Amino acid sequence: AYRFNGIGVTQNVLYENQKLIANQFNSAIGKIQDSLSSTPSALGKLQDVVNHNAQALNTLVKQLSSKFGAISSVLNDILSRLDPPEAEVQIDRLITGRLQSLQTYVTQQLIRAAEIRASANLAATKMSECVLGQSKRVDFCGKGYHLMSFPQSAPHGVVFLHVTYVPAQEKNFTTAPAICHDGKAHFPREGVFVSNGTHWFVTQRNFYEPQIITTDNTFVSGNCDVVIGIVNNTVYD
Amino acid sequence: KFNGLTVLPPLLTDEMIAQYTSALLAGTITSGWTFGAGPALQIPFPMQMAYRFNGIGVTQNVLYENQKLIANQFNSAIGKIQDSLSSTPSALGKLQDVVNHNAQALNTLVKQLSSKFGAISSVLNDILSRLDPPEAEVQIDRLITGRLQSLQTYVTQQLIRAAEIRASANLAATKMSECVLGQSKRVDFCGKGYHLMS
Amino acid sequence: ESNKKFLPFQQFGRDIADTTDAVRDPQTLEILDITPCSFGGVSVITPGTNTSNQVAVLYQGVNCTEVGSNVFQTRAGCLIGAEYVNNSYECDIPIGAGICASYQTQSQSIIAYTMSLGAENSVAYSNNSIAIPTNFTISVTTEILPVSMTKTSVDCTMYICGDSTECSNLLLQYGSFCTQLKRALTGIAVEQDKNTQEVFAQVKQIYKTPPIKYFGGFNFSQILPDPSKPSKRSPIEDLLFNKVTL
Amino acid sequence: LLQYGSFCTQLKRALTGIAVEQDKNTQEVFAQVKQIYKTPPIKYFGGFNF
Ligand SMILES: *[C@@H]1O[C@H](CO)[C@@H](O)[C@H](O)[C@H]1NC(C)=O
Ligand SMILES: *[C@@H]1O[C@H](CO)[C@@H](O)[C@H](O)[C@H]1NC(C)=O
Ligand SMILES: *[C@@H]1O[C@H](CO)[C@@H](O)[C@H](O)[C@H]1NC(C)=O
Ligand SMILES: *[C@@H]1O[C@H](CO)[C@@H](O)[C@H](O)[C@H]1NC(C)=O
Ligand SMILES: *[C@@H]1O[C@H](CO)[C@@H](O)[C@H](O)[C@H]1NC(C)=O
Ligand SMILES: *[C@@H]1O[C@H](CO)[C@@H](O)[C@H](O)[C@H]1NC(C)=O
Repeated sequence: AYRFNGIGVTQNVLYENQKLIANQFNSAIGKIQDSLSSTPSALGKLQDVVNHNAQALNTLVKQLSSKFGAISSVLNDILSRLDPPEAEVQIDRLITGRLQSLQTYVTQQLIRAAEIRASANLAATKMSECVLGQSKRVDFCGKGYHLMSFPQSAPHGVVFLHVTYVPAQEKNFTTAPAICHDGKAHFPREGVFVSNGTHWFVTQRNFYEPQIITTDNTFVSGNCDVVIGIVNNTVYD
Repeated sequence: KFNGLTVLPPLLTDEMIAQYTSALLAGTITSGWTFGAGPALQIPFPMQMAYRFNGIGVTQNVLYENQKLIANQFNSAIGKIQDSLSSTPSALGKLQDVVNHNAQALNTLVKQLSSKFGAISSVLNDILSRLDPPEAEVQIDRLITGRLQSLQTYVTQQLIRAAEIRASANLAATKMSECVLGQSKRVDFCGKGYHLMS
Repeated sequence: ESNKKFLPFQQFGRDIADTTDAVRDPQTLEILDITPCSFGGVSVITPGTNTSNQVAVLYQGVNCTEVGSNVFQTRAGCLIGAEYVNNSYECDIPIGAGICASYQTQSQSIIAYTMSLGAENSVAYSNNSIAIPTNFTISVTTEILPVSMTKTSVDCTMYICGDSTECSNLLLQYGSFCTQLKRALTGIAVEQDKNTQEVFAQVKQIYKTPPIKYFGGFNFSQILPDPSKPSKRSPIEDLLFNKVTL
Repeated sequence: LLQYGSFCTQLKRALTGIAVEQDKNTQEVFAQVKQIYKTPPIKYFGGFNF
């Protein structure tokens, strides 16, 4: 209920709908395992790391069979087949090629590590801001109005489960900016003036809950001849 | 069209990006921030702007009693933007730097093909038709090594540039999500002052 | 034929890239332009082998005149083996400037089309009408983020020279590249450890859930650890660890 | 050149990855909404000029 108050909805909305909210949360949680299992490419990001590492190691190992312009790619035979004063010419090319391969591998590893560090920093910030508190940044902890988040661990990574509030079943209404009464303008404290067709109420932000217009949910602060589009009606005391 | 170097077209055309921008503008004009968290809900524009004024910490009657002045100020500020963009010569240097860097890199890679790297000539066709097989390999090897080194340098530079471009794109996406689809309270994140809209 | 104004003493021609692009015929004084012959790359578009074996071929940046019956000309080149239709769908296989390809039953064949951005909508703006919701929905979404990668170490002498003393003595003459390589790899490994340390070690206390699992009707069995299994992992964690496999 | 090894495969892989990331950047930045909203024919918004 505190979180509902945080997103802009009163507590009685939750306290009168506890069972429905619990059932919706339970069903949404239950669907998560099926959603994860059914999708084949659900965890591609975590598989790409293993694929890249294996490919790099395999290429580095496979590079050992190149000759780079020598009689053979094996030092043991050259040592036991030639003489010292002429083996260096063959050895130098192999040395150069293997050094170049090692340098290429190291550079690629550094370039990948930078991006991995950036992703880890983003994950740490998300864990700090969406799990240990409630966020107001748009589309930072899911789509909708953020309520809470739950972490889970995965090979070489983390998984976040975001719980969000989504409005539904909207309706047409007629509205006015202010209400004129006794030559005085009236503005809503929090909410908006609404009308079903014959009577005027004041309702809250993201949930239809009409109330009788009273001096306890409005303030006067002005006159009736300045606001554009003002509608005049009685105000109860 | 160079020697083995080709440029590929982007998947999305300019018209499609313009359509996306127009859709975003229409949504944020006719619905406020509601369409960014669910179904789009209609609301008159002055009511939405009074809501934003209430968001920054000012009451609604301040706006409702000064509608014409605020509209005139907004219109003048919008009108000055085109003149400000046109007058400044280095207004769009960030976007020009990308094209300049790409063109310079491609030109250097193409120009590197005329070096000899310690051979009789830099053209394979003449060496093939001027020498014999048992002695052309000595000349060919140096050219091969030099061109391989040039290609490796170009690829490394391209990767290093792509990393920074990706970072900038991520920042742009975050800004679009937080300043356009909603109202931000972070200081100096969506302009200087108290943020209203983008 | 060349429209180039050659001075009576020049013979060849060059460009910015410094390559030949014009020449004069020794027998008949006439300037001729030289252009490279057409070349390009070939791409193969296919669905999964489990689906079908039909393929389409895209020649990149090539006019269709130079190069089964159905041939199409896109700004990305020449497409062979696919049919173009007006029907716009969500993109399946990207091709070029707003063109996508898919495997559709129409029977089954490969079609090419223009991608669709979305469904058209128009909200009814007006002077004095508003829309207010009357109900809500609770949604749960997932996000996946990598943290760390594998830590590796390399020995210079064993990789390059194995156990050859002469090779080691020859390599010793080059310099000190291996020290730099070792330093880089060690730094990478230390950063890899630090990433997980920063991401996961957020709290300084080990809190424990109460024995009774009642929280006002909310069910948390899918995310809380399962004591029955030895590794003490939630069912979702079990699924995640089973899915990702080398 | 065939005797040297397999550097060209790595070069091609790097360039392809760069291109795919280049497409993904614009896809993430611009494709935010799933509906194509249209502005009303009458361009009056309480005195604001767009
Ligand atoms: C609100 O009014 C518009 C215009 O009359 C209408 O198209 C829309 O369906 C209405 N909203 C609902 C939820 O019916
Ligand atoms: C609007 O509210 C009044 C107050 O109860 C009610 O009498 C009236 O019937 C409502 N309008 C409609 C169309 O129901
Ligand atoms: C109340 O509103 C009606 C309609 O706008 C208007 O004719 C009338 O003069 C208003 N009452 C007063 C006291 O001005
Ligand atoms: C292909 O060749 C024809 C020959 O008339 C030409 O008209 C057409 O423009 C060429 N296509 C492209 C893409 O240049
Ligand atoms: C798309 O529709 C137009 C309508 O005139 C038609 O000319 C064109 O051939 C169509 N495209 C096809 C059938 O691929
Ligand atoms: C909205 O109100 C203005 C008065 O500021 C009026 O001129 C305009 O016609 C109204 N819109 C419609 C659709 O009548």
